[PDB]
Amino acid sequence: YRVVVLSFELLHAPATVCGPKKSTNLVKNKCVNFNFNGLTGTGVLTESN
Amino acid sequence: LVRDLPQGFSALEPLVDLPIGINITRFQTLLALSSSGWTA
Repeated sequence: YRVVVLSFELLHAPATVCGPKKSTNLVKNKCVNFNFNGLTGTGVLTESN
Repeated sequence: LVRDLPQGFSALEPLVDLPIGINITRFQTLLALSSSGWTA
């Protein structure tokens, strides 16, 4: 058997490697619940000037 | 202006952050240069 062991070192540095992140389609003019990259809030997402 | 450390206001946009976490106390620069003669 070819054996690969994925061990890890943690808790001694700012974490740098981990899994991917989900992505969904946006929408406008409707009270939704956004989670923009760090910002979890609720409201209407119009466009900007 | 020519030589004086100028008076006037500006800002400093960020370049980069890095996760390093090392013991740091000192720094030296590097200069481009021959030894017994050069042009700069």
